[PDB]
Order: sequence, then structure tokens, then C-alpha cells
Amino acid sequence: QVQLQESGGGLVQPGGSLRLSCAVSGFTLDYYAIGWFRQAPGKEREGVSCISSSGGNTKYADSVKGRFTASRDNAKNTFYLQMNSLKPEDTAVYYCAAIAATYYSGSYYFQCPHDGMDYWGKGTQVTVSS
Amino acid sequence: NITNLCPFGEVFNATRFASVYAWNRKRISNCVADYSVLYNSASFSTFKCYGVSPTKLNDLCFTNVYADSFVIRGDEVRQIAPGQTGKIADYNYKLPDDFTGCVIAWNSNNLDSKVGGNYNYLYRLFRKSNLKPFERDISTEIYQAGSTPCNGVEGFNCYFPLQSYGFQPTNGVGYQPYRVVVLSFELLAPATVCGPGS
Ligand SMILES: *[C@@H]1O[C@H](CO[C@H]2O[C@@H](C)[C@@H](O)[C@@H](O)[C@@H]2O)[C@@H](O[C@@H]2O[C@H](CO)[C@@H](O[C@@H]3O[C@H](CO)[C@@H](O)[C@H](O)[C@@H]3O)[C@H](O)[C@H]2NC(C)=O)[C@H](O)[C@H]1NC(C)=O
Repeated sequence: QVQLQESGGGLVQPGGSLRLSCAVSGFTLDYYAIGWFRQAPGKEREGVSCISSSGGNTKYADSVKGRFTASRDNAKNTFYLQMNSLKPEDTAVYYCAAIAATYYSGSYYFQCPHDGMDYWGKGTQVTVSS
Repeated sequence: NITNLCPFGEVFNATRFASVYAWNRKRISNCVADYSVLYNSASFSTFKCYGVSPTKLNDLCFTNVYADSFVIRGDEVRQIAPGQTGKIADYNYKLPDDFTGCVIAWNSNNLDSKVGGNYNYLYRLFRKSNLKPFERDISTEIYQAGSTPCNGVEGFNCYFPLQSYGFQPTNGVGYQPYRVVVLSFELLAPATVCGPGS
């Protein structure tokens, strides 16, 4: 069991920026992956970012690529999502989620598949409006 | 007469168990089996049958008996039943609606979990369509989940289709590892798998 506490977010004008934090507490695995997802009104929850417990293997949806950057604290079990150049379509509830990494044939894979995530956070509201 | 004992201990007391996506099947033949020393064991979390009572099975003979064994999560064992859906039943191990046999499971947290995570048990997360009853899939092709097609490389909409459970002894009971054994009673060939009741 691990627990995920989201922090950050709120209301911002178009062109603004934000930084989401997700603190990971409890019995963590040796190798896992943290993913950022978001759910906009009238749409299904979508993946936004994925990062390894190492801090690497970052991947992003082509809809936030170049604007969002996922990272990890080097002295803490906290994962950040820096969101730049926000547009009104970025308005959603953002969720942090944890999943085990996949070990197969001597190789590790760090993915954040929606249906596979093992632990979810409560989510935090992010509104980009004028 | 003289007959070999069906090697059920090689199935139930094995130190190693297969992943559910690559579920292991053992074909048992030419032997005698007491199906109630199995049923009358305090071992099992789950012992349901969809054919005939274990007491009735020590009467019948079958040409072949299959022992399918694998490991899944606790809250996943309910999927190993006819007419169930879910990641396991749809993509890893599927029982037919006309299933004639028994599903047996027990908690194996003490043996299949370790501190830091046991990544060796995997299940198939993605598949274009559901498995047909008793089919097995060990493919590892990249699954494209979005509009973008991937040419064999893992992307954001393109996943490795397998997923490690990450079993830890501190997990909740539903996320803990359970070993499952599915016995299928096939009747085709000579019926050389029987009970001790004839
Ligand atoms: C697998 O092995 C067990 C032996 O105990 C193991 O159980 C596993 C799950 C694990 O706990 C491991 O650490 C244990 O070593 C077999 O069960 C044993 O079977 C024998 C007889 O075959 C039982 O002894 C008998 O007990 C009865 C009643 O007490 C007496 O009337 C008999 O004279 C005889 O002493 C023993 O109690 C069983 N132990 C348990 C815990 O069941 C089990 O049969 C086997 N599984 C299969 C399918 O082969």
C-alpha cells in the first residue's frame, strides 16, 4: 500500500503556469512509475504524463508535449508536474497515480496505463479561464 | 489393480507458479486420484466446482484431466469463473460458460511476495479482443492504444502489453498473490484417470 497526496493547482489565466506536486507515502516498491492524468468536463479521463521512480523515462501526450514537464524530487518521494503556457482546454481535475514497473526478460518498463494504475490520488482542480 | 497416484502434489505444492498470461497446463493421465483429500484440505481459500461434486468425481473416469495453474491478485480470483469479465478473464485466462470442472485457489502471500516487490508475476493488460475459452497468449507485441501507430516501440499510447503485479507482503488481502489451480475433466480415448471408488 502507498498513498498519494496531491497539492498545487487552482485558477489561472490563459498563458499562465502551474506546478502540481504529488507526495508518495507508504511502502513503496523498488521500481515503480508515477503518472499524471486529467479529466475535463464532458470527456473521459486522459493520461498526461508518466515518469519512472528513477526520474527518467518521461513520456507525455502530444497535447501537452513541450508545455508540461514531469520531474521528481531528489531528496523526497514527491513528483512534480510543471505546466506552462496553459490554455482554457487544460481546465480539468488532475490526478496523480502510482503503478508498479514491469520486469520482463531482464528489462524494466516504466509505463502508466490507465486501467493498470494501482493507487490513485484524490485529484486537484485546475481552471484556466479569463 | 496397481496404478500410479495422479501427481497433484506436483501441481499444488510446486514452489514455482506460472504467470497468468502464460498459464501452465499439466495434462494428467493413467493414474488414480482421490479428489476429496484435495477438497477436504484446509489449504484452500476457494474450492468451487461447476461439473459434479468432488464426491461424485471419485466415481467417474476421464480420458484426460488438465491442471491449469497460475497466480493472480485476490480480488481477481472471482474472475476465474464462467461468464466473468475483467482483465484476467478477458485477456489472460477464460473459462467457458459450459465449464465442467473445479477452480481452486489459496492465499500465497507468504511465498509469492517480497519486500520491495516481486515483479516476476505478470498479467496481460491490453488486447484487441477477448480470449476464447482456454486460449493462451504469450505475445509481447506493442499495443497501440491511441490514434498514433507505433512501429514496435513503446510510446505514450503504445504499451508493453504485460504488467507486473508488484506483490509485497504489506499489500491488502485483495492485492495479495493467490495461486489458482483449474481442473478440467475431459472425456474423449481410454479413460485412465479415475477415483478410488471403483
Ligand atoms: C502438499 O503437502 C502437504 C503437506 O504439508 C505442507 O502443506 C503445504 C501447503 C505447506 O504448508 C508446507 O509447508 C507443508 O509441508 C500435504 O498435506 C499433508 O498430507 C498428509 C498426508 O498426505 C497429512 O498427514 C496426515 O494427517 C492426517 C490427519 O492429521 C492423518 O490421519 C494421517 O495419518 C497423516 O498424518 C498432513 O496433515 C497434511 N498437511 C496439511 C497441512 O495438509 C498435502 O496433501 C499436499 N498437497 C497435495 C495435493 O499433495
